[PDB]
Amino acid sequence: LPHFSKDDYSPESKGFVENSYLRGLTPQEFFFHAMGGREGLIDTAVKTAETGYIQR
Amino acid sequence: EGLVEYIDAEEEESILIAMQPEDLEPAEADVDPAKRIRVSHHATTFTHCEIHPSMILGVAASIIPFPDHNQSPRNTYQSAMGKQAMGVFLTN
Amino acid sequence: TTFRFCRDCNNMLYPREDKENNRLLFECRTCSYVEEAGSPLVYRHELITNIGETAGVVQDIGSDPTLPRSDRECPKCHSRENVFFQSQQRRKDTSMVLFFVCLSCSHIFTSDQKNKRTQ
Amino acid sequence: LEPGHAADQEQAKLIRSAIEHTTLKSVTIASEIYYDPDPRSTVIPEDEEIIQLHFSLQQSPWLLRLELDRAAMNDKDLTMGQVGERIKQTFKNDLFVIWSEDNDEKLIIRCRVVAEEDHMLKKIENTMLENITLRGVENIERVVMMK
Amino acid sequence: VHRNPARLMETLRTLRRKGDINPEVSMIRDIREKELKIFTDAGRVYRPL
Amino acid sequence: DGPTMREITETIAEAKKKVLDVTKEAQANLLTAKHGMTLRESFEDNVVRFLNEARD
Amino acid sequence: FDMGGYFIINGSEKVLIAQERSAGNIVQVFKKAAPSPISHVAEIRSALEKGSRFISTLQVKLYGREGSSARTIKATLPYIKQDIPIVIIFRALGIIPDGEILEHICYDVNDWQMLEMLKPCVEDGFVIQDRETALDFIGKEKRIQYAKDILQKEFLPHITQLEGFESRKAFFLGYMINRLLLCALDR
Amino acid sequence: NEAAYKARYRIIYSNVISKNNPDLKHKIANGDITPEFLATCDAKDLAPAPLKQKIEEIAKQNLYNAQGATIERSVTDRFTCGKCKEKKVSYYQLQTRSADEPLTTFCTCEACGNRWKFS
Ligand SMILES: [Zn+2]
Ligand SMILES: [Zn+2]
Ligand SMILES: [Zn+2]
Repeated sequence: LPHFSKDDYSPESKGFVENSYLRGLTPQEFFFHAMGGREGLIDTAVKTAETGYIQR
Repeated sequence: EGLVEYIDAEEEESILIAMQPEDLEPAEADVDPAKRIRVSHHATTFTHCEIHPSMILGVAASIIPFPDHNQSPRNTYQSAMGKQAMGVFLTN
Repeated sequence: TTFRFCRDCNNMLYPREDKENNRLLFECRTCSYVEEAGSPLVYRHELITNIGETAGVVQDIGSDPTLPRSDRECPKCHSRENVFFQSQQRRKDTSMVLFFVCLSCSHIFTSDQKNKRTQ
Repeated sequence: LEPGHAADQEQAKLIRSAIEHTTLKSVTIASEIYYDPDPRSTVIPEDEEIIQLHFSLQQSPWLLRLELDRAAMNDKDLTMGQVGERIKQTFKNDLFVIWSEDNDEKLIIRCRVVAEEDHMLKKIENTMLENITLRGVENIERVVMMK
Repeated sequence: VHRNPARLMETLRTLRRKGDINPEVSMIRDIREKELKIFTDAGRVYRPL
Repeated sequence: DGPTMREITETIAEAKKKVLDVTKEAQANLLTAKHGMTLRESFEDNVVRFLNEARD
Repeated sequence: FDMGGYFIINGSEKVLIAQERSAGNIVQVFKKAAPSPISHVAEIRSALEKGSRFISTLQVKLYGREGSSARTIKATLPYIKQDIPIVIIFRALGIIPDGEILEHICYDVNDWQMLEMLKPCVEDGFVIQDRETALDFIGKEKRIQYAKDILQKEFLPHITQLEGFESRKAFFLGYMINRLLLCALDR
Repeated sequence: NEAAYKARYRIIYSNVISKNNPDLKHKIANGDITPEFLATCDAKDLAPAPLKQKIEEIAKQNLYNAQGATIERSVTDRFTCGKCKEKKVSYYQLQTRSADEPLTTFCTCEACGNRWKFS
């Protein structure tokens, strides 16, 4: 994120959410987390397309 | 009065940004055992700062309370239903 | 192979052989010019390539805020103002060493601990 | 593996290199075309000692020199002899070949043809990298060992 | 092209920050590649900082 | 339980250094490539494996 | 409380929806599938900001994958059925002397890698040697014209379609090729 | 045988020459034886040285380059197998179902090899 110094390989930047859902993510955490989840919601949009055909 | 600028995606590449205007500025000369855990301010190059993070959201989410306390996908659904709910779409 | 082009009709230079005198000659397939060989090396096809590089610092690499700072000390100037990065060789297998830079001299000093580089 | 031959660690690579398709192109480090007209001395220093050996115990003046990788000659076992030996029985009687010894700090392979020599000495530049096999089976690129 | 750009840059930036160059328009300095990217294009999403 | 929170915090931090260590130990070219192919590829597989190990 | 922003057509409140698309007039390089004669490519979508708005793409290819001999750099122009070696074009633009061409492609002579890369290329256009023929092999007398236009109104049409700017254009074609190779050379 | 022888012888021778020488020377012386032885062886090594070392050492790097990556994974002490009834299993969650049910979580007995879902 532009809120980071170039070539930073530390965990808090490659996407590691340290807080518990109880404390609550941070801007960065929150954002990555997203990218992360939103994934399934996709291989489900395409899987669904071919799945059906096989099934039949 | 040049105190804020309009930075796109491209011109965002070549800059640094502070999350909070405060916390991410002063010096380091204790910490709440309840709060979350934000990293640090290991840099003194900050070209710009974020007004408030919340603004990364869109209409939808903006309404969710504490979206920062739920599995990302939950908020993705809730932002597809507040559209199926009822209310006062105008007053006329 | 640092090849060359002629004069006057400035193009490409193709080699030909001096039978009688047994020697190497370059030439112009457009004009007429002909010049003597520079070396017997006419071609090289490097397959395996050993590349460990640094990025050409435009010298203003102290103004670009996107980079991190370090408090180490150069081998000569001994300043404490750096700004590292990595091998701009966008190759997978590349290593993960750091190339710092002095803002008060312009010296490229690694943190390596096996090989030794002056380039 | 075959019955017994199991935990025989080394026995492993011994076959790896007996399968994993290996091509000259995989072992080469360069290909160079030189102007050496004296088949009894190479305008190249580092090459001397070689030549001297192949004459104690017609052609063309156009040279083609191939330095090879040492490190790449063990991973998949191999010996200069073998290598060239193959190149030689590849074109046969119509292209002179030579080669340093497994002890030289620089392994190499010199050779000349035998009416446009350069042009034809490039068709044989490729025909030497992609249609030439050494040890292995075609199609099978990489191969590895597992416990 | 343009030689010493360090100044060519902070001259445009403050030229913008006054309102002489539309605050919309974007200009980027890719130092490590020696390039000056300036845009006017219609369709660039942009926030405010 | 209050302590089990701190006990976790540090259990996270400790897992950060166990990363940081492998960070410089790879910025100083002292990392065994590993059958894991690619030094970099071999770097991650260690970091990840270190943080996950921490969450669980 | 209504915030407008919409329309009102044949009664109903209609909305015009944000249409995202691939930006324009920019150079991008792409790697291509293992099973193909083309190695890498640099693309630029050219569309005049105001006026008819022509959308002709400029393709700068790169035959010969990684390894095979004769890695030639060719490019495609609108209304031209075949492809063309960046050279012919370059001479077609009024830049006959190679090495000068290489001055349009290489900005540092201490970069023998890239230089080397073009050798095989110049060798390709060697069958030409003057701006006359250059425009010729872009189809006598009749075809030699057709090309002049295309390279004005259709070639890298952004920037300008006018006339007296063969220099600014070339420099770009180069800026492309440069970029193009910078990738074939893992940089 | 033849030559063888031659070769052886030669070669050786050659060787021686070469260187060785011384040785050669021685031769011587021685024885023879040686040778023878050578033849055978071869021787060479033985033868060769002095190469022996290097040539012999070079083989090792090649052994190395022959082994197949080890998927390393954690084992949780509150997760159990259906056969090898042991608390050494790994997991990874994915979003199999729509945004109303969330997290499938697939298991793998890292020792006996059974896999399964939790919903
Ligand atoms: Zn000439
Ligand atoms: Zn210094
Ligand atoms: Zn199990």
